[PDB]
Order: sequence, then C-alpha cells, then structure tokens
Amino acid sequence: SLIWGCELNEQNKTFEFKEHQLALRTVCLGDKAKDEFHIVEIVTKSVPIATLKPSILPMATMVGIELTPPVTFRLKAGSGPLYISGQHV
Amino acid sequence: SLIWGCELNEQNKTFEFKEHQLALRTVCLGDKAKDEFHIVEIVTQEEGAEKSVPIATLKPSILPMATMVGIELTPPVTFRLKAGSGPLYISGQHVA
Amino acid sequence: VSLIWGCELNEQNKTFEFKEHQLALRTVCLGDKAKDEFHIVEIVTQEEKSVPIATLKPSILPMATMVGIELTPPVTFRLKAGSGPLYISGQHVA
Amino acid sequence: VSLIWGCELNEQNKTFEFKEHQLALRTVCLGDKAKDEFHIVEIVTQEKSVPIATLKPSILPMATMVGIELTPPVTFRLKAGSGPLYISGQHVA
Amino acid sequence: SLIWGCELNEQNKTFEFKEHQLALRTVCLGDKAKDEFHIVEIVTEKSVPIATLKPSILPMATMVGIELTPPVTFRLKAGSGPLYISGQHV
Repeated sequence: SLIWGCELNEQNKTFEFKEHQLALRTVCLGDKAKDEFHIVEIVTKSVPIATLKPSILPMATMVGIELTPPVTFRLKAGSGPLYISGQHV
Repeated sequence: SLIWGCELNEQNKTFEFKEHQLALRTVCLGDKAKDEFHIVEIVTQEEGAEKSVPIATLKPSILPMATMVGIELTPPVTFRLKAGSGPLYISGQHVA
Repeated sequence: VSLIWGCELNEQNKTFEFKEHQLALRTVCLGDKAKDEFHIVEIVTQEEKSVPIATLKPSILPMATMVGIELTPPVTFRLKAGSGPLYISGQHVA
Repeated sequence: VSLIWGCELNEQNKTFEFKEHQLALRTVCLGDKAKDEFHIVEIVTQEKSVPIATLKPSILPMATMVGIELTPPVTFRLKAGSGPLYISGQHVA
Repeated sequence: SLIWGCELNEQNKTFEFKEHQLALRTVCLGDKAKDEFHIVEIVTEKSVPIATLKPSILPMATMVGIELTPPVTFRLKAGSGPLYISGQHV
C-alpha cells in the first residue's frame, strides 16, 4: 500500500497509471479552479466517474473503485486543477 | 472485473445491461445537461407488473453527481432516465 | 438470494411497513415534483421509537447514499416531514 | 445481535451518552425546524473532543457516517447549533 | 481502536501522525472558519490533496477506505480553518 495522487488540468488533461491495484479515494478541485463543471473519466472507451464544480460540489468521495493498471484518467471538461487521490496496492 | 459505464439522455432514456454482477460506483451529469432534476431508476418486473426503483436524483446547479455504494446487481437490469435531459452517466464494475 | 427493493413515501402514504431476511438500504432521493421543503424520513420501531435517518430538500440536497444500514423486518419507514415523493431504494436479501 | 439506535441533540440537551458492545454510526441529520446555522457534533472522551460532522439546513442538511464503530461509553456533544440534530446508528452486542 | 482527531488552521497548518494504522472518517470545518476554500492534503516529497471544503458550499466530507501507516502529515494547503479531521487509530 502506497498513497497515490495526480493532478489534471487544462494543460495536462491526461494522466496514466501504468499484481498492482489502484483504489481511488477522493476527487477534489483546487481553490483556483475555474468556477465551471469539471468532469473526470477513465479511459480504456471512456467512462465518466465524477462531475465537480467549485461553487456547487468542490469534491467527491470515491468508494469501491479498484483498478488494474494500466488506466488513464482524462479531464473531459474543466480548467482544473483537479486532484485524484488513491492507494496504490 | 471490467470497468463499465453508460449514458442516458432524452434521446436514449433507457439502457438495458444484459455468474455476472454489476457493482455501481457513480452517477454524474454531463456539463451540457439541462439545469433541471434528473432521476435515474432501475426497472425490473414485479408480480407480472412493472416495478421501477429510483436510485438517484441529480441537478447540475444543486448536486452534479452521487457515489453509489453496495449496489450489486444481477443481469439483466434496465436503467431508465425517469426525468431530465441528460446526459447522465452511470459508472460501475462488471465482474464475471 | 437478493432482490432490488424500493418504496415511495408522500403526503398521502406517509408510511411504508416492510414486512432469515435483511433489508440493506442504498439511497433516498426526492421526486422532481416534490415540494421545495425539508423532507425527513425516519425508521419506526417499538421500544414507539422513531429514528431519523435522512433530511433532504430539492434545492439543497436532493438525495443521499445510505451505507451499512441493514435491517431485520419488520421495519416501518415514516415521512416525518415533507410532501414527497421520497424514494427509498435497497436490497432485500434472504 | 443488532438494534437500530438514535439520539437527538439540541440547544437544551447538548449532550447524549452511549453507556462486548459496539455502536456503528449511520447518519447525522437536522430537523426541519433547526436554526439555519452551522451545527457541529463531536465525540467526547476522557476530556478529548473530536468533531465528526458540520451541518447547516441551507447548505448540507445531513451526512452519511461510514466505518465509524465505537465502544461504549461514548458521549456525543452538540458543539454548535440549536438543533435538533439526529444521530442514527446500529447498536450491536 | 482509539478515536483520533486533529485541527488544522492558519496558525497550525500542519499536523503529523507519528503495527499502527489510521483510518480516516470525516473532515469538517469549524463554524467560525473563513468562507473560502479549504484544502487538506497528505504529505509524504509528495503532497496528495484529499479534500476541498468551503463553509457556504460543502462544510464537511466523509472519508472512506483511507487507511494510513504512520508517520503521515496532514497539511492545510488552503483556508484559514479550523478544519477538523477525525479517524480511528488502530
């Protein structure tokens, strides 16, 4: 077990996590993130897993989401920064 | 275990997922979704009568997403967009 | 053996009595036509003891995810406040 | 041996004590007549108070507690807010 | 187990949790906290944001499945606080 995390933003919309297993914990926006909808999806086919917005819902708790690498996280919408936290087992 | 997901919207209000188990994880709205209440329900047949069970109510400006916990379903299961224009995304893990 | 379950509570039918079995709750959410006011659902048992488990409101918090709540029938769900409809979803396992 | 449990905290009754036994918390939610202000519930041990929830009628009327299992005795204190604030849980033994 | 908790604020932005495992339960703001975004991150250097709160938007958050092996430092990346973190020290 090793705490893990990544940041997605306008300039770096994608992050890839390349046995091993990643359990997600939270997704949250930076305080300087544009006040608009942010959507993070997992790409393998893309699957939206979270929709956040600073003035509406600044974060979300992920539960029971365990992924087998490799997995790519893409910022479908929003300027970010958007942080994803998890445990790399 | 295989990550799964579907989109429901005004055009396609229904998605029929057809030993297997589907564990739901999240429900979230698209950024272009109409700012109104969206309701997703699971539909099954009960006593020869249709029975739908609402599992989530979302709205862009109020609650753009929800985390589903402990919801494991045995196919076949139909997800219906009871209300809202969508798009509404449902994510889950399809384990077989 | 599991079976998806659910019920609606509203002004007209403020109560629903769910009559080895266990009911695991999953979510509580409001209908889109529900009055924009606070809705409170409570579980009622004889000890009469009622235990509030959720407070919702259309314009504030339209739904809630229930976790680790497993009940042994019989159990009654009562709409303490609000016009509804308020839906409760769960899994009835046996 | 599980038994649904619950208590109400308010301005006049800021404290409630839960006096092997285990209490698993499920939800915290405000009454519809609760003052539109921040409500904070904390667990107190001897003291040692630990805030576990911050609610407000017009902002966040309730919260789902997860994985919180307590060994009696435990005291719940309404650090702030008029209430009523309800705490639900499963008392097993 | 042993219930645990700490407060982070403008004047005490950091708290270090010095086999043992800390399971987090909730993060919530004090009623006197400045109405602005508060961000708490875990630091190991690698800092990992785990929560973004704001009094008038989202006053608290439930942490799930987050179990940590000491030592672990919690840092208030942003916000005046107070911000409370609750957990079970097993």
